[PDB]
Amino acid sequence: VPAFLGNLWALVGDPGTDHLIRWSPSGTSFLVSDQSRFAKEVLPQYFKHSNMASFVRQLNMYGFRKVVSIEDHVEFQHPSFVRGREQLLERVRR
Amino acid sequence: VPAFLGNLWALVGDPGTDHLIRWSPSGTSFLVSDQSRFAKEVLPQYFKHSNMASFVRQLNMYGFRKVVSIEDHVEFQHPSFVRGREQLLERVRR
Amino acid sequence: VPAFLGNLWALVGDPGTDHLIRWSPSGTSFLVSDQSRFAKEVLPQYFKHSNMASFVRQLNMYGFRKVVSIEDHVEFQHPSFVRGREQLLERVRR
Amino acid sequence: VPAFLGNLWALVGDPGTDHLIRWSPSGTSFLVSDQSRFAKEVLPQYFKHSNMASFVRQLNMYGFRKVVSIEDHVEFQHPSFVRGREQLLERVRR
Ligand code: NA
Ligand code: NA
Ligand code: NA
Ligand code: NA
Ligand code: NA
Ligand code: NA
Ligand code: NA
Ligand code: NA
Repeated sequence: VPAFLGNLWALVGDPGTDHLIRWSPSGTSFLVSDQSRFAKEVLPQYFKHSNMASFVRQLNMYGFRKVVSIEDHVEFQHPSFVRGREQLLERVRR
Repeated sequence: VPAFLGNLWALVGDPGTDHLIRWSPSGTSFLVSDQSRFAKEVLPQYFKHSNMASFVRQLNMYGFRKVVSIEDHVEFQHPSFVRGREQLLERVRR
Repeated sequence: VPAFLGNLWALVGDPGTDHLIRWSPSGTSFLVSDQSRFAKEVLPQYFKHSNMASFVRQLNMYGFRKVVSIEDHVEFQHPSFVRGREQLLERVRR
Repeated sequence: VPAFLGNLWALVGDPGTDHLIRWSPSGTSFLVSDQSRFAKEVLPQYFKHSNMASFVRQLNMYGFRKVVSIEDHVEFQHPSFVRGREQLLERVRR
């Protein structure tokens, strides 16, 4: 598992960051609920920058997508990034 | 499980429809690979009409979302609609 | 996926065999609820023998285990044989 | 979620206890790798007693089963106790 993904897995699932980034209820996507606080408070700790565009570009490079309504709270999804599915994470690729 | 969801589960999971509507590799979302052909050919088999707008409105009413690139086919997701998670399907609500 | 496992996956999940072999409610194990009928009616169709000991030996060769009470209905489990987890099935090995 | 199950979920999932109690690779069962040391060392941390018999009786009362070879460590399973399946845990009942 690439370091970025291992750090992302830990970060999403950590209860100490859930006020800003957390799994969805079923774990098949994850939410960043306050992008500005996330980029200033959380991204420094785990990725040593504060640039939300940069983090998003790295998600894009691993194939993550965005979840939006059919008709701030941003929601990301990757088919192989699912809470608890540790072995499935090995299928995320650049 | 409301009949809409049971029908949708069967439609998505049916190998015979996978050329037009299928689970994602991990089963946490589903893909419609061509909306016009899907509505004409496969929608009636399971839903007995051919109106894509009606179908998508129902998805919206059950809380489905779309999955789009971070930056014709469509991908839909619901936290409680996951391949194999039959009991979880009981949590999808209007 | 080895043919035996592909056939086993299809067999367990098939609604037309659920009266004799079926997934548990959450799909993390599966049950054979009438071993004699299963071996006489189901195993011929899918594995061209009627020998429950043989089928069990093949499960044992792929690392399947039995689920029993802490203190007929036989229940089998393999960590990588889970309803809906199609990609995980690729990790079952002899 | 009853306190027993919340404590068990935390105990199993804690990396700091994985040398004695851990999820299986796929998370559909959990393993206790040495019962005597587990009861003396790690059980009190999460349950505040050191009585393996009491703990196993509680597992039985919540419907947990053992996973054994088809033919000292122990492996326990419950259809509704699955790594990452937080909502499913609400289905475990006394
Ligand atoms: Na978190
Ligand atoms: Na999981
Ligand atoms: Na299909
Ligand atoms: Na599943
Ligand atoms: Na079946
Ligand atoms: Na699944
Ligand atoms: Na642990
Ligand atoms: Na999960």
